[PDB]
Amino acid sequence: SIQAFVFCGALLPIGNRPMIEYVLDWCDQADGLTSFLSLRKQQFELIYKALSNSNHSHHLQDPKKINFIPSKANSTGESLQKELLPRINGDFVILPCDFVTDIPPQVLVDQFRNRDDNNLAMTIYYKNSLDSSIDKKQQQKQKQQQFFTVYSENEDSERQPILLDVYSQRDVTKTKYLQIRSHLLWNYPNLTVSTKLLNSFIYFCSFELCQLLKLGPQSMSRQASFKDPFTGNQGIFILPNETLFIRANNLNAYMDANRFVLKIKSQT
Amino acid sequence: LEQSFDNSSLISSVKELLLNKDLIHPSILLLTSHLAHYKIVGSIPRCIAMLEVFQIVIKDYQTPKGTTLSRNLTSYLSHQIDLLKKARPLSVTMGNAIRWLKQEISLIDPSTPDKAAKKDLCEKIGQFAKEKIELADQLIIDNASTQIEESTTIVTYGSSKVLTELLLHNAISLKKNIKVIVVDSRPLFEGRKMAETLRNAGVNVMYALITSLDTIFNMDVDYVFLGAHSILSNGFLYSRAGTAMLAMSAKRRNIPVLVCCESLKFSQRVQLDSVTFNELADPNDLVNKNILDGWQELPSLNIVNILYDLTPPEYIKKVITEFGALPPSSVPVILREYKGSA
Amino acid sequence: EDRLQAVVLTDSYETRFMPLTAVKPRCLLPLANVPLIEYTLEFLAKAGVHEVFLICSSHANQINDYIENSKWNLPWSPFKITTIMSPEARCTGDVMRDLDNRGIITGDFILVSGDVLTNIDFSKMLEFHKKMHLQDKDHISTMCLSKASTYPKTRTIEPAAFVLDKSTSRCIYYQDLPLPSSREKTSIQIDPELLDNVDEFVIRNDLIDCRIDICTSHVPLIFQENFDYQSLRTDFVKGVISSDILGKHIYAYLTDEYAVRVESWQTYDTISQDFLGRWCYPLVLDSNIQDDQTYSYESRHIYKEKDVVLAQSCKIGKCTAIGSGTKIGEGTKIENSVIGRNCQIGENIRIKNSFIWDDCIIGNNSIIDHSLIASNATLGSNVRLNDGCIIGFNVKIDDNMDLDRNTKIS
Amino acid sequence: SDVNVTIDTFVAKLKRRQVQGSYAIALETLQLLMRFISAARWNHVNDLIEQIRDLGNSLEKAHPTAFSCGNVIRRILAVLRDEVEEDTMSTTVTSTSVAEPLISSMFNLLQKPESSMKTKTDYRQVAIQGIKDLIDEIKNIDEGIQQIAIDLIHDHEILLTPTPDSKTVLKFLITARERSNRTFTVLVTEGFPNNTKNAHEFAKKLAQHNIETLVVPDSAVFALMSRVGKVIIGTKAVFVNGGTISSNSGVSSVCECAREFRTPVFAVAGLYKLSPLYPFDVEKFVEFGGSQRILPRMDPRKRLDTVNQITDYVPPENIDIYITNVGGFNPSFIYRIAWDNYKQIDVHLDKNKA
Repeated sequence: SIQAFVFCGALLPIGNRPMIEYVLDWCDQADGLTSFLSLRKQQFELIYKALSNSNHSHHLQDPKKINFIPSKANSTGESLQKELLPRINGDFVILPCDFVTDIPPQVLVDQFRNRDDNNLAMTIYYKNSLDSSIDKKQQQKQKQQQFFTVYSENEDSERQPILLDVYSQRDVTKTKYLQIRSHLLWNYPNLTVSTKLLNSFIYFCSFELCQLLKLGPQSMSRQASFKDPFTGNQGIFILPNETLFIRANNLNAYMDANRFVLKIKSQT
Repeated sequence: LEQSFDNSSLISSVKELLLNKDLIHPSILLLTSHLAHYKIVGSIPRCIAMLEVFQIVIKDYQTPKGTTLSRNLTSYLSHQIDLLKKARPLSVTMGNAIRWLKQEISLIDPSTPDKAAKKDLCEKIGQFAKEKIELADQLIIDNASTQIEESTTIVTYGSSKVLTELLLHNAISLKKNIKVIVVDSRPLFEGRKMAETLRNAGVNVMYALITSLDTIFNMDVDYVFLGAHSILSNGFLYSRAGTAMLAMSAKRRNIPVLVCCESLKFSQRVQLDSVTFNELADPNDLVNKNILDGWQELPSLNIVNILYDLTPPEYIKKVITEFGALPPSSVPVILREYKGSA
Repeated sequence: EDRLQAVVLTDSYETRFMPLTAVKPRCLLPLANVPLIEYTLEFLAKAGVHEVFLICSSHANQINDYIENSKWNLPWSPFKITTIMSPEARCTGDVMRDLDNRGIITGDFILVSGDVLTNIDFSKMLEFHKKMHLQDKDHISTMCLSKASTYPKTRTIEPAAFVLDKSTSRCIYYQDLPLPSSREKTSIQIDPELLDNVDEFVIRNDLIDCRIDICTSHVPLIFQENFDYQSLRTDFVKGVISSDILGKHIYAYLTDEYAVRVESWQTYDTISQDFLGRWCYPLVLDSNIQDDQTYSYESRHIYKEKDVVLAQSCKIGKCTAIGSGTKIGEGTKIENSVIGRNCQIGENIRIKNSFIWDDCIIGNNSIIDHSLIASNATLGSNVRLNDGCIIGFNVKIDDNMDLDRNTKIS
Repeated sequence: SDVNVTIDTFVAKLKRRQVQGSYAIALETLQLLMRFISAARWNHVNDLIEQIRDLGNSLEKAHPTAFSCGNVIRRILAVLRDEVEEDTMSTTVTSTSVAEPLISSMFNLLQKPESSMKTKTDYRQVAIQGIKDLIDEIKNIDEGIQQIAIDLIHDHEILLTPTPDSKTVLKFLITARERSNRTFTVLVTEGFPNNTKNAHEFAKKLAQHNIETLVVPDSAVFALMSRVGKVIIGTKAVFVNGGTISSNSGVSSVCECAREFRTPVFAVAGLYKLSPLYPFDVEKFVEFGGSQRILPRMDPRKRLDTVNQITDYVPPENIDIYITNVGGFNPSFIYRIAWDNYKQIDVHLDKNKA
């Protein structure tokens, strides 16, 4: 069934709990949120785990296999392909390094339930939240994302919205200036893209370890370039998905996690 | 309050369970998730889909230590049926399969090493729907085709269950001329699935709504065929809501009406009133800022949505099953001769 | 607010209908037994206008005499009607600038290019345009378009792809989508420098073009000195938004229901059947306004006038339309096709998906499929047809003539 | 003239549905009619009926299926068609007044031989009050409705209407709860998908006056018909058979389903909702709608066909009573009220008297 997996890549945790730990019991808060197991690298685990294995009367069944090579020593796209053939059990869920939230994944695995659209991966994301102001930092490093934003107002078709391609600043907007293949436009041709869409790295997954074996998706680094090719005829192949929401959650990507915990994440 | 059919307690709106004593199959929650949020079934689609998850869930046996496989699965499978009862109460297409399945739980002995437990059950429960459904539907095909001439019309109601395959056979596999009249109703537009399919099949389809029903009958029209949900012991057709209004009108407008059905869709129970034994389904559905909101919290307002309703058997002219055709008063004589006997 | 000016221009698609159009304009051609001048004119009679301005770059003499035989030269029409003669090949926009050099047009006014047909209200379009006035002084216009939802790639001649704003619906850029059967030219380009103050914006395809735009009189003066623009949206709506002029906001508008414009015969194939069906609600055929017709409605979309001689044993199928002066014979078949007024139908002819116009005599045993026939073109015996026969005006056809696909004969 | 363009914009008012309903078009065809009365120079009393019969044929041929405008012009002719015979025999000496309103209509065509002295102007001003008394009748038709229907209906029975788009019973069931303090309920269905705009509007205002109401879907109305034993139908127009031209959608088959359970079927109609014409074809009065709101996908390549209907017709065998301002009446009695308001000449309202 559902399986967890955590990636990794100042380091001192500010909000009175370890940075690495914030996805351990948070993804398994109640019954429902129970995956099969979670996996992690070493990351000097003795400080982390000895406090993480405290207060035990709760059947904390924690197996955790350790590697070292997909830990910024190798690209986590191609290196993960060999790291799944003993790891496969059923459906997959990956986790980013230091994710935080407010609304629990109990309603996010509810989004994984009613997925009879023979999907292979849905991606629950969110944009930027309400920031401070016109900041005293550098310019807006905007990840220009290439996707379909709002829900489909059409029955039976892309009933959750679709991520189509994936790019950012400095790759296309500074070389080819936002060019899109009109061929990949032809499937669901009424798209909407945004700029503040924070790649939440959550990435509900499925049995494409049985079906990644054809050539073309095997050269994928960064774990998103599978619908970045249209993968069709010059019919269409399998489909991705994407989901987001309105308010009342968190995450962190940048060095602003020092100030995310200051005024936004206060706990009482 | 004078009829008090709002206080007819055939269903509630209870949800939100958390119990984990049983090892609940995750995929059978998906079946209940696929029903109650947006209904995607007829009755024999359920009888397929209820069987689709049953072959999977028996394959994960998980038989405990001091318990015979005859002793646990009569609790294990039946505990998962109550998950469906929270979503949607059963049909006879549900009902006749599961009591037949509970026979097969009981007729096994403590001898199976659980490797043999697949194929004595798997092909047997496969030969159930191979015989009771599939080639049962094959005998529907030849029987209805000889009762239909070329260049005529068919009036159906809602999404059909078996006569979709009958209309495919006479339009394509026999190529005789035919015009199709599919009518469905607010809220469940399940007849549009047929309206997609038969014009994808390339045949003359005239879609319709039940409010405009007279002007269909004011044209060249005959051969009203119907889907079904169960047949009462009298001859009443317990079927989808709005079936009887065309069944009274076409019988009033002296053109015959048939009900495509099968022996699996018979029943031992009997009644003669529409609002006695039924099911309500989430009164929010008949709304779509909307026009009104607040059937709750407002004084003197309620939304009903009848799912099932009876038709008098005098409206039905001929009842066709896989064994053949029969007049509608002669329904319960198969209950002593084939159902549990054949 | 008041004084709803307008500008009506035909005569841009003479390239499109060249086997026809040698004797009469495209706008004079009968859609359903009646032309499509008045489809627009009654639609801007719904607009509540005060004056129009015609453009007749060709066939100019046979325009106004039809208006002299219309109700529009008779003083209870919503507008007085004015025409402007012109020589041939006077393209769009250059018709505007010479009219702008004349400069009659004041304030807001109505661009109708091509020949349109719709059901959209004039009301909710216009306060939306006034909402742009209350949100911007550097505004340009509001381009109302429909949503061809279930069908991409069957907007026949040109596929148009639009990118616009989420909130303000400001059209970001236009780039023409290539031919969808051509799988080669697979790239669009939108320069992101002008994408500053939107950051959530919608890029679509299914906005079917109808060229129905209304705008103020300032933007043709903007269009005046920029004399190197030759089209409406192929060049000008790009260049006004591709950063060359600074701070100019054109909007579009989407509606959830019917609006369309004729491009080819394939557009003339579809929307004729859509108008013959109830897809043109409420603008329906039994209204009988224009040549004050006598059509009576019957079920399965039957449009019969009076004086209709229906013979015995001739089945009339769905989606048909029959004028007066007509006589069908025994054993014929009428299905899914309009029939011209004042015509003759012989014995055992299967008219199917073919738009036969007025004063046509069809010989016996000559079935017609996907083959519309213009005025005064009779036939003979055993004249078999197929797809795309767009045979023209006053064409004598002898016996036994079978034809091939796309027979554009005259 | 100036009245000749106000009729043209009224001709324009009746093309593209610039007014709807059986109420407002009758007031507005009649206020506009007084402009034609005040600017007419007939010079003979048979010219003035010629001044108005072509105007109706400039109106009924312009749009047939509206009738609240179509029956006024015959009735306001009939008040002058009465007074032609008033000044005819009062001009003569021998048999000035017999004054019995009914002569045997069979024999009258079958016997053919071949102070206010004249006061020719009075046909204008008696039509000027003929303008006024018609509208003032229309303003309070509901008092003759409410005088007889609470007599006809009783207290403790569940009810049903298929016509939420009837401002009569929208206003009537207020005072049917208010003055008469009878408690009951009303089932209400939708005119799908057209009166469901007003069907949700209908029971909400009745929820304000809290008459135990609940909305049923259109498919369920057979399944609860066994409980209810009384239905009322707010119609739009009514013809000489007692077959009435009803409101928009869904109401005919449920009027049929009511009749099959031997349930009495009620109707309300103003006196100006009468029409002296005959329903020759049912389908020439059954108006349809659009393919838009019955399925919105608009497929051009699959492209099935579908049928809407914004007029239902019922036979008089499916109806029982006519709650009117002047009493309740048989379905077959409708001629005698009508021929006390209309004449045999202008029912064939056409210049060609063929």
